[PDB]
Amino acid sequence: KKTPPLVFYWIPWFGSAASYGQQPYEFFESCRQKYGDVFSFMLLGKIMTVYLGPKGHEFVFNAKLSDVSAEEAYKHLTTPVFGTGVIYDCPNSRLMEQKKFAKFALTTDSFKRYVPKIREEILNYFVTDESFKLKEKTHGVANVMKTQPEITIFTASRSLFGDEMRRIFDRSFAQLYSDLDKGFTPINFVFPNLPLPHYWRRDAAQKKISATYMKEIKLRRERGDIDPNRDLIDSLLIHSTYKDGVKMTDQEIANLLIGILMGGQHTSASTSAWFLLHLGEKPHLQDVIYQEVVELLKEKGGDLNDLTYEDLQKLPSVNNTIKETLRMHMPLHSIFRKVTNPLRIPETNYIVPKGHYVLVSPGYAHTSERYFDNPEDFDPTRWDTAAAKANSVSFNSSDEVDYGFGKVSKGVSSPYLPFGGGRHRCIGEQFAYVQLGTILTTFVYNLRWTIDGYKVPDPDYSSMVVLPTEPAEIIWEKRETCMF
Ligand code: HEM
Ligand SMILES: O[C@@](Cn1cnnn1)(c1ccc(F)cc1F)C(F)(F)c1ccc(-c2ccc(OCC(F)(F)F)cc2)cn1
Repeated sequence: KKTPPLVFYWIPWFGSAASYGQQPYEFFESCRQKYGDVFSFMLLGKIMTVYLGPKGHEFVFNAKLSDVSAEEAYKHLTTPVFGTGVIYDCPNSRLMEQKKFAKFALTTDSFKRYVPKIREEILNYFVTDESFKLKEKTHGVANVMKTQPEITIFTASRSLFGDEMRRIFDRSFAQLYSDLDKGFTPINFVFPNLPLPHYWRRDAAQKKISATYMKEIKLRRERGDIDPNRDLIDSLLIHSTYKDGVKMTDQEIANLLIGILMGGQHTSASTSAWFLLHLGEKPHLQDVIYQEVVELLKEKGGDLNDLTYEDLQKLPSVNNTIKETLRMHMPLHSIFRKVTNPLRIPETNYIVPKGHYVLVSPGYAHTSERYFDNPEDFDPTRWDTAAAKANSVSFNSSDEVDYGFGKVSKGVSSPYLPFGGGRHRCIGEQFAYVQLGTILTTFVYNLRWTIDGYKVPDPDYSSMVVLPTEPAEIIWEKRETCMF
């Protein structure tokens, strides 16, 4: 009957890019107050159709394969970074199965092993990195936009790839990852390939790192066994065959490893950076966690080195802090699909034309007064309440569906959806919690920190993930239990 209201703009190309780009949530809210929950806005020559709130979550996440395409929207963002033939550079059925393959490395039995490895890496960083140097220093300053991206790549690599990779992680591979990371930008939506050096370094890093992985894949296939059913490389060695019998090439497997690492490390880097800062602003929250962790280990007759995956299950303060950080700082502010066939928006007369892009934003709801009281207050204790819990469950469907990587909720109508929903749902949620939880406990047990200001930095929405604005540091002291 009707196409959704288009948000007025003056600049013929730019559209609403400036405002949407600077502050996505504010922009959405201004648009909502004028037009309602469903509106369109022009962006770099593309028409973005937004559906705010839980009903929007349903509309986009649970949209039919035949109606919208995620790979149409993401191809240019990721393919040049990860490599060809995986993730968005393949049909959806291939993606579904790749997710299934990777999930075999993301189970409890693996996690139980990952935890000490992830802690060890953190501890090594504490001793060797100039931010900490805990054997020499007693006070210090940590730029969390340096420490967290680095710790996250060390812990994730050690965990998912194993010790060998950790072993070869010298400064040469450091440059590559930096060269590749620098190529992982929203600029790829607009400029995926250019002949200025930055791209050259990126393409070259992709080839080099994937080759490295390929070598390790082949080497392990032949001889390797550090320990049983350890990791992601083990998993893909075994689980590399599609349902039609087609098998991933070792180059494709390598490329999938890059995707998984890059996504996981980024989302985790930002999340840990954010909860270090927010905890700095509110140091008493640190002491709560500390108290909980220390009592727990006292029960146990142990020290931090005794802290297990199972222990992480007994620490609600840790897991509430991560929830709250993902509420206030979802790493993805926007999630796109391309409209491939005219969508009718149920409970309306609107029709979304083919060629539009549909945009869903759980972050909006996360940070909206409509769903969360005092949304801009960082309070992990809200997750012990009914209201918050109610915001985490989907009213309409408690039934579950399997898209090919295991059963997920059919219902996505929850205001709080940090890990998305439906077909393209995250598979890294539990791993993220294991990694972030270990990071958080290892920090809190050894250190206490504050921030210089009275406020956490403003978020930067121009990055691949929502990162803290550039000056972002914590000032740390040692806790009586500091291991060094
Ligand atoms: C705080 C941590 C993380 C957050 C907040 C997060 C968030 C998300 C979100 C919102 C999506 C849905 C994207 C969409 O619909 O377009 C997603 C998908 C995904 N995430 Fe994550 N993620 C996190 C960590 C990880 C980790 C650690 C891994 C890997 C181990 C991972 C791998 C994936 C994969 C494979 C997808 C699926 C993409 C698709 O099917 O199209 N994520 N993640
Ligand atoms: O969804 C990602 C990120 N992710 C999710 N979980 N972990 N990582 C992703 C998915 C699967 C992967 F294997 C690797 C990935 F990194 C992704 F595909 F790249 C992804 C897609 C979209 C976005 C994104 C979406 C919207 C953005 O807005 C910036 C703009 F407004 F355009 F300026 C900026 C970034 C970021 N990463």
